[PDB]
Amino acid sequence: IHEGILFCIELSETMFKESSDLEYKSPLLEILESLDELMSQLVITRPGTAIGCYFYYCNREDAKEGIYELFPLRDINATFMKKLNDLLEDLSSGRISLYDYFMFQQTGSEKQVRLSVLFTFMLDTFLEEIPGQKQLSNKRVFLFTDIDKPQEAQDIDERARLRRLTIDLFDNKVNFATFFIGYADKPFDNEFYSDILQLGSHTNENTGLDSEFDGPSTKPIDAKYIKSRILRKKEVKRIMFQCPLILDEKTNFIVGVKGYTMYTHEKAGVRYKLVYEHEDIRQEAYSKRKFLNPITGEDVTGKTVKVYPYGDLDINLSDSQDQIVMEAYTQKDAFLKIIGFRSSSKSIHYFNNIDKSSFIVPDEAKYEGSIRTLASLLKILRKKDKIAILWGKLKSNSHPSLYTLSPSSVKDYNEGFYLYRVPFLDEIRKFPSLLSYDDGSEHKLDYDNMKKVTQSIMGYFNLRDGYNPSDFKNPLLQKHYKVLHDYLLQIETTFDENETPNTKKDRMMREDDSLRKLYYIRNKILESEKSEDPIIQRLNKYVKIWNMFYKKFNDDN
Amino acid sequence: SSESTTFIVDVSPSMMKNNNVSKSMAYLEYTLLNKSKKSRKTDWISCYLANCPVSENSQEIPNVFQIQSFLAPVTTTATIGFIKRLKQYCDQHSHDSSNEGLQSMIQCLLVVSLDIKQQFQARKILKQIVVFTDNLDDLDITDEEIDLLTEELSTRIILIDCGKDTQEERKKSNWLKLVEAIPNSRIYNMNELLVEITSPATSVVKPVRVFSGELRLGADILSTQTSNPSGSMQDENCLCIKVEAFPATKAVSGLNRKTAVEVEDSQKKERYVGVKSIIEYEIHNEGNKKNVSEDDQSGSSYIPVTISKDSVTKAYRYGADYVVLPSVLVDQTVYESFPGLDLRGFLNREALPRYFLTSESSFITADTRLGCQSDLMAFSALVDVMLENRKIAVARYVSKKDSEVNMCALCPVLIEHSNINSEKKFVKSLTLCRLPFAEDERVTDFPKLLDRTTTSGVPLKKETDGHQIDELMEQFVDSMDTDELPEIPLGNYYQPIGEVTTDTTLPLPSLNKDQEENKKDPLRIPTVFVYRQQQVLLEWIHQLMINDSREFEIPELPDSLKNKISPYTHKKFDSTKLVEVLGIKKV
DNA sequence: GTGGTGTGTGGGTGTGTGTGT
DNA sequence: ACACACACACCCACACACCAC
Repeated sequence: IHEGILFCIELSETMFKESSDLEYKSPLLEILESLDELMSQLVITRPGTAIGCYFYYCNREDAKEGIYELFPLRDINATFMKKLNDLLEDLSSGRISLYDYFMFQQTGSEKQVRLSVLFTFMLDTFLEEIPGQKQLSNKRVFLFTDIDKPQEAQDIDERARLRRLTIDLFDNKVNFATFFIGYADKPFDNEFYSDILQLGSHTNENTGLDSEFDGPSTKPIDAKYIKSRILRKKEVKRIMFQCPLILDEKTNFIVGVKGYTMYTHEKAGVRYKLVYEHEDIRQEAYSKRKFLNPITGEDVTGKTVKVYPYGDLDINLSDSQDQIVMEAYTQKDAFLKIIGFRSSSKSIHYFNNIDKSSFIVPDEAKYEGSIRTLASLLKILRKKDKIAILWGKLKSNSHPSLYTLSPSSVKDYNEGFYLYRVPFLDEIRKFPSLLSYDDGSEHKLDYDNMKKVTQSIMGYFNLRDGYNPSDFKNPLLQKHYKVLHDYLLQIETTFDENETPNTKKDRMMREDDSLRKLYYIRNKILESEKSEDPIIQRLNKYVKIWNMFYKKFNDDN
Repeated sequence: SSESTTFIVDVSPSMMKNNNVSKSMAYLEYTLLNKSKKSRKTDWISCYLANCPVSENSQEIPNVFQIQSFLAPVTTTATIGFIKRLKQYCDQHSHDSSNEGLQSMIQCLLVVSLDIKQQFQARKILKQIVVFTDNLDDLDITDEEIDLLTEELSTRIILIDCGKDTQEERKKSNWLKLVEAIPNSRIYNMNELLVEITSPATSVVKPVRVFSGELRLGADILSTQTSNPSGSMQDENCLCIKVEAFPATKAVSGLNRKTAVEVEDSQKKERYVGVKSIIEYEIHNEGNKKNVSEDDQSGSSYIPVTISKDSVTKAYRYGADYVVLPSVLVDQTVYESFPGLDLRGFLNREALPRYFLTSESSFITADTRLGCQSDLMAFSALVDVMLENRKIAVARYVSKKDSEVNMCALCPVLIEHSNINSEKKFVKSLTLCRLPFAEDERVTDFPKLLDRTTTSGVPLKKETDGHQIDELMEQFVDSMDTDELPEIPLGNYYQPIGEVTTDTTLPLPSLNKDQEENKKDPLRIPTVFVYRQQQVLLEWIHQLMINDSREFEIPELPDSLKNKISPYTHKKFDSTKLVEVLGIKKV
């Protein structure tokens, strides 16, 4: 529900050093830019997330014995985003440099921070209770480090103390997300941090069960992936449903299943608050909203009943009868039952989508053997082009429905199942009644020529990568939060009355991400009409030829 | 429009003995109760009882009795009363007062015809006659009265034979000669009607049009995104096709309920009146008091005060700040959009992951009310090439001016129309389904399943063997395989709305020979909750309101509907191994 | 001699549910 | 001890048909 992230960035001599592969971006600058972008994205998608950013070891005067905070562990607000953006702007304009800003100079391996006080500070920051925000439900530490072998690496007892500190932190539900930086010229040897961040060694009996968690993945990451590793870790997975999957109920073959939402639908003004303002005092307001019939006037809440209308007849079904009515086709609690299996082509279509897909993973915390059984099911359903038809409801207070459960492909990173909803016969609508049908039924030659021209146009406009959601920000969301951001930071608005034709397209391509792609498509046609090459010049004539075949029928009479 | 159906049910002892009058009563109850829920003001109902032993009529015509006059709108109370009155009349003269000698039931039609003329006369409302009979060959019709009936009546005759006695040889006359006489006439068997009323009655919704504009590839954003004629109609190098959009799949909500309050009425009918929906805004003002107590008294304690919505303003949330914008900035907060379908590019179906599609589908089709033949030909060619190359287009779609801009996938689809010509025609269209934006992406990292490791990435060797469980699951999935069931071909998945329109709303078992074997796809099933609720309501009305039973005996779900929501069986296979290894014992 | 009903259909908006640790 | 996202009621418009004050 409420999440907190603690960026802890370790400064080093190579840290400020720019990289040629990173195209004149220092790793520290890359981390700051990624943090600012992440905060901007989280203010839209998942607000009410606490983020703190700390640097060490800083000889800067404002410090805590070497732990300088860019900003404390507070919920995302416009002031910290502006503070980060001002620093980034100073860095870009050349007014200040990262060496100067952190008061860090190449003076022969300046003092390094002791990891003991570092982890003590990490525990203290989460253990503190800032009055402004409620307690964090989830706690994470994003550890950026370029020094794989500190002073504590050569010791043994200090390693034990550090491991004890790591265990103490982990006991407080603080999960490390390591961002160890490894370059091609200097690999990151993670043995020290792999030893420190794990839970040590522990034995229960000779063949007893062991701990299910081994600590953070101390696998180092390359610098070019730093930003890619941050934005893809800003959000935890939120469970949408947790239901038993019933494979065979006669032999009691039932496992557990967790389901998350892969892609939501974000709308602009969903997050708001009704505020009543009187003179100079602003307060929040509530919106009840109670249903009372003015003819009676008596108390309604808690005294109304729901009755089925069948015309002028009202049917007041008793609960003991309504429950038996419902039990004929569904169970009381949320459930899914495997009804059958069939080929993937016979059930998976792109024209029959009605709902949002969901992601399903095993749940072994309730039904033992869920994970091993679902792994085998995933193997088998993936072996053949097969899915599983499921009947049931993902929530207790939800309608039963048919779903298709498909094994997730080996191309994507996640392992699991994808649950789509199958549209009912009522949900499938009827194709409209057209006023004409004389497309190409008696014009086979001309229809075939236009088919060839349209195919020729379509051939070159193929999307190579495919659709990427991250390449398309929501224009309404971007504009809404841009207005909020500029009002909070007091920034003068654009769109003066002196606009120019080039200014219009420049504004359009910045307010919208798809309009930039459309301008590229238009500019490709504009460039093709001018290219002297006999090959590049084709994309014009094709389109040109098409505009004839349209006009061949559009303006005949 | 406006229709009128008249029921003429034979009550001759031949009908009664084989229980055909009861079947007629049940079908009448079903159709009248289905008419009652819509309660259309232009749907007339009338019922006549024919071949009765005795009858009371103002017209002094014997053996014909009008149980129900011309009624509209038909209400549930009226239907319940009519069915109970029919039961009373049938039980009154069931066997004790049987008549002597056969009577001309066909003559009973003629008088009814006059009433059909008398009620409507000049108005052009549709008129039909529904007649239930046991035998067709036993009735005699005068040759000279056939022409009189044909000239007098302009109503379609619908004859339902309630008899189930037919030999291997087939011979038809009498009524059939009347059926050929009056156009749009037809004959049915009572078993087909009884089957049709028990099947789930799917709804048919007339398409509206949700969008009208242009599908454009390569247009310039300067002319298509300005407060001017905002199409590509003014083009010299780009693709513009006039296009309109209709719903394709839309999530149906179940049969709703009325939040109502019981009234204390002297008539003792248990009446419920629906509540009103009035919205109020209230705020909680704090209050300061000093009371002696050991507790801090930090419980909820405020004074609520209701103020109108004109003094309440919306505060938008940015991070941890709830800000109220001025009017000008709120006006600037809306994104200025313009309707259109701007194509970006074409990708394969498999290059687009299935979970990307996150909204209800919509038909995109060439606009024929504002477009021309050019739009139709261009759109058909586009859909044809997309279908041939298995392409799915990505597009920027806006439906209204001040409406949200979406990304969408266009899938080339074709719908089969029978058409007046013998050859069927596949009408071409696109199917549009929304794609996620950047803020819609929620993909995170989940622990592996097949080669699952620890959190740090240390592999965890699961169990001691991977042959038994895998083989068990493979045989289990083969046991419940539903590939022997066919799949409906691509082309009949979406059905034209014209092919599902009939000249009347009377429940009849479909005039299409291609509707046979329409129930063999496991995925295409009727709304089970909707039909279940409708069946329960119909049975509650039937048992308590008319039959006057004493306890609602809940009907079981029909086997045809139950089969599609119950586990299948391709081949038998035993998975008892899990329980056998676990062990069942009372601890 | 051309506007009023009436319905159907889609879209909008509080509310009471629901994830666990 | 707490954020999203359904299903659930009722409430608002627009299009198109019929029919005429």
